[PDB]
Amino acid sequence: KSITIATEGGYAPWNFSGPGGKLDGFEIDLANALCEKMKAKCQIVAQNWDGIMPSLTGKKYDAIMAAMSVTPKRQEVIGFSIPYAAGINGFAVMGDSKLAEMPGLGETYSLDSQADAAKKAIADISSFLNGTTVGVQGSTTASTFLDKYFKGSVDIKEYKSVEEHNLDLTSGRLDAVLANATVLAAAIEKPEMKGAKLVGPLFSGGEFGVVAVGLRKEDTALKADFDAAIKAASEDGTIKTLSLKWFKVDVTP
Amino acid sequence: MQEKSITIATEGGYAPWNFSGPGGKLDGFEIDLANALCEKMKAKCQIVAQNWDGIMPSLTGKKYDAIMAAMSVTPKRQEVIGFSIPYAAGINGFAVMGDSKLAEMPGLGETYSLDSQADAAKKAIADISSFLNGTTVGVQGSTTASTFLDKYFKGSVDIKEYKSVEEHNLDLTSGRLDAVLANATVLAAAIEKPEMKGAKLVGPLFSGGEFGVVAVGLRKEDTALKADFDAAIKAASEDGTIKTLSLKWFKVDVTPQ
Ligand SMILES: C[C@@H](N[C@@H](CCCNC(=N)N)C(=O)O)C(=O)O
Ligand SMILES: C[C@@H](N[C@@H](CCCNC(=N)N)C(=O)O)C(=O)O
Ligand SMILES: [Cl-]
Ligand SMILES: [Cl-]
Ligand SMILES: [Cl-]
Ligand SMILES: [Cl-]
Ligand SMILES: [Cl-]
Ligand SMILES: [Cl-]
Ligand SMILES: [Cl-]
Ligand SMILES: [Cl-]
Ligand SMILES: [Cl-]
Ligand SMILES: [Cl-]
Ligand SMILES: [Cl-]
Ligand SMILES: [Cl-]
Ligand SMILES: [Cl-]
Ligand SMILES: [Cl-]
Ligand code: NA
Ligand code: NA
Ligand code: NA
Ligand code: NA
Ligand code: NA
Ligand code: NA
Ligand code: NA
Ligand code: NA
Ligand code: NA
Repeated sequence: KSITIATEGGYAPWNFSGPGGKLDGFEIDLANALCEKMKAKCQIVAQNWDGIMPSLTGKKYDAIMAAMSVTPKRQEVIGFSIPYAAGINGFAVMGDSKLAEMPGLGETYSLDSQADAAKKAIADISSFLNGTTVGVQGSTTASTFLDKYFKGSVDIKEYKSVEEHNLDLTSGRLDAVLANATVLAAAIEKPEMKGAKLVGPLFSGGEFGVVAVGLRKEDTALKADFDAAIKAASEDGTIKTLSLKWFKVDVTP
Repeated sequence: MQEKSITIATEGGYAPWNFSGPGGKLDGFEIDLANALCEKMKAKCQIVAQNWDGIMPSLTGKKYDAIMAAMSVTPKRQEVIGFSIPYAAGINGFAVMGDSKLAEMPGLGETYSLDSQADAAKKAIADISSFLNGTTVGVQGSTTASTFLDKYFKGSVDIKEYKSVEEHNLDLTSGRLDAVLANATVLAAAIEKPEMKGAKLVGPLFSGGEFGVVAVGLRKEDTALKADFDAAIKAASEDGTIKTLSLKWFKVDVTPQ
C-alpha cells in the first residue's frame, strides 16, 4: 500500500523545505500521521502551485496536501477528502508605512456568519488601499478575494509564489500583500522581512473556505481511506497537536 | 562570576552557513560555530540578523560586536575592519538552468586553486569567459564573487548585482538571468529546494585568490575581542569541532587548515 502526496514547499509552516530541500511542516507531519492510520507507505513530493492540479489528474502522484481550499471551481476538476483545516487571510505592509493604519486591526470576520460586517470592513479597506499596488499569489482564494472586492480600487499584481510577492513588498515594489495569516506571521519573522507587519482585519470562510486533501474524482477508495484517517486523527487530538506545534494556534475547522 | 556578552551578526540568507527556520530562528554552520566559540570564550552569545549591504557599517557603528556571515578576508576589507584567524574557506562556481546550453560549460567535476594552480585556473577562466559571451550573470553585490566577475568577466558578460543570493536565484529560475556565481555549498543547497527545480552547478569550482578564507569580522582596533575569538577558533580547530560542524552542514570539508 503506497501513496504519493504532492506539496508545494513554499508555504511555511504548512509546507516548506529545510536547508537541503527536505520537505517539512504541518502537512508533512499530517501526511505521515494519516498514512500510518491508513497503513500505507508515504512518499512526499514537491510540485509548484501552478501545475499542482494538472499533475494530479495527469497521475504524477495520488494526492495533494498543499493547503488547498475546497472551492466549487476546483470541485469541477478534482475530488477532495473531508477537511483537515481552515484558512484565515490578512494583509501585510511595511510597519513604518501609513498603510499600517488600516482599520480593523486584528478584528476577525467570517464571510459566512458575518457577511454584513465583513463587507463593511472590506469597503473601508478598499477605500483605504485606493491607488496602491497589492501583491498576491495567482490562482488562490486570496487572488479570488482581491479580484472580487479590490479590482478597480487597487493595482493587483499576481505572483507564482508567496516568497516572490514578499520580496517585492520589502523592496517597496508593492505597498501590500494578501495571503494566509499563519503564512504571513511566519514570513514576517524571517530576517528578510524585518519591518513587515500584519495589519487590518482577518477574514475566514467564504472564498477562503476549508482545506482538504486533493484527489482524482475516480479515486473513491483513496478518498474513503483519507476520510477515515482524518476522522480518526481529529478524534485523538493528532491534528490539533500538529497544528499547535507548527502554527502555535488551532487551524482545525 | 557572570559571563561576558557578545552580539554576533549574521545575514540569514546564505544556507547552510546562515539561514533561518520557518519562524525566523537563525540556524546553520555559523550559528552552531558561534555558540561553540562563545562556550570556549565563556561568553553569552546573542546572534542577530543584519542584511549584507549594511553589515560592515552596523559593525563599525557598534550595533553589534562581530560578523559571522561567511565573510572572506580581503585586503580591501582589512583596510576598514579587523578579522579573527580564519575558520573556513570559500569554493565558488556557476549555476544555470540544467536545460540551458550553458550547462555544458567546460568542465564539471574539476576544482582550481587561484593561489597554487593559477596557470590552469586562468586557462579555465579564459574558456568560461568566451563560453559565457553575451550572457547575463547574476551575483550578490559587494562579494568575492562580484570581485571575481569584475576582474575576469567584465566586458564579456552583462553583470547584474543583487542584494541577496535568494534574489539572483529567483531571477535565474524565471529566466531573467542566464547564470549566477556564488559559493558552491550555498548553490548546492539552494538547487535542492523546490523553487530551484531544474537549476544545476556547472563548470569548474574555484578557491583561493579573490575567494580567500572566512573569518569573524570585528572592529579594526577591537583587539580584546579578536584575542578572545583567536584562542576559541584555535581550540575549536584543535578538537575537530569546525570539521565536524562543516560535515554536518555542507557534507564537504570547508575548513582551511
Ligand atoms: C489555506 C489557504 N488556501 C489557499 C491558498 C493556498 C496556496 N498554497 C500554497 N502556496 N501551497 C488556496 O487553496 O487557494 C487559504 O485560503 O488561506
Ligand atoms: C565564503 C564566501 N564569502 C563571500 C560571499 C559571502 C556572502 N555572505 C552572505 N551573503 N551571508 C564574501 O565574503 O564576499 C566565499 O568567498 O565563498
Ligand atoms: Cl522553504
Ligand atoms: Cl534539509
Ligand atoms: Cl463561521
Ligand atoms: Cl488557538
Ligand atoms: Cl549583575
Ligand atoms: Cl523556527
Ligand atoms: Cl530564536
Ligand atoms: Cl542568540
Ligand atoms: Cl565554501
Ligand atoms: Cl556582453
Ligand atoms: Cl540588463
Ligand atoms: Cl531588471
Ligand atoms: Cl558543493
Ligand atoms: Cl522550469
Ligand atoms: Na488585513
Ligand atoms: Na508597505
Ligand atoms: Na591551496
Ligand atoms: Na562569493
Ligand atoms: Na536595488
Ligand atoms: Na544572501
Ligand atoms: Na577559498
Ligand atoms: Na579586531
Ligand atoms: Na578591544
